[PDB]
Amino acid sequence: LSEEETLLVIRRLHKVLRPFLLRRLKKDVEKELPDKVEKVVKCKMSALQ
Amino acid sequence: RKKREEELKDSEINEILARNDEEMAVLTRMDEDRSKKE
Repeated sequence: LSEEETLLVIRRLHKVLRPFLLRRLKKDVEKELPDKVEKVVKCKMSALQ
Repeated sequence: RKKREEELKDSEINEILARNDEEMAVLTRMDEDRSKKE
């Protein structure tokens, strides 16, 4: 399903949308990005709530 | 995909806001009131 749908048609999307979209990164131009800064945490609840 | 299918102590909360070994020590002064609590 990745071959038929995802590999074929998005390569057709990349074939068409090539000279329209332009995306570079902060690390491509600087490397001053400190970390993969996104982290996650968990919390609890109270039994009355 | 494995994520598809605690931290009450100070140290795991210290691990977030530190990003280094230096800030790990300065959050121990907040361990005598929050965790110890007289």
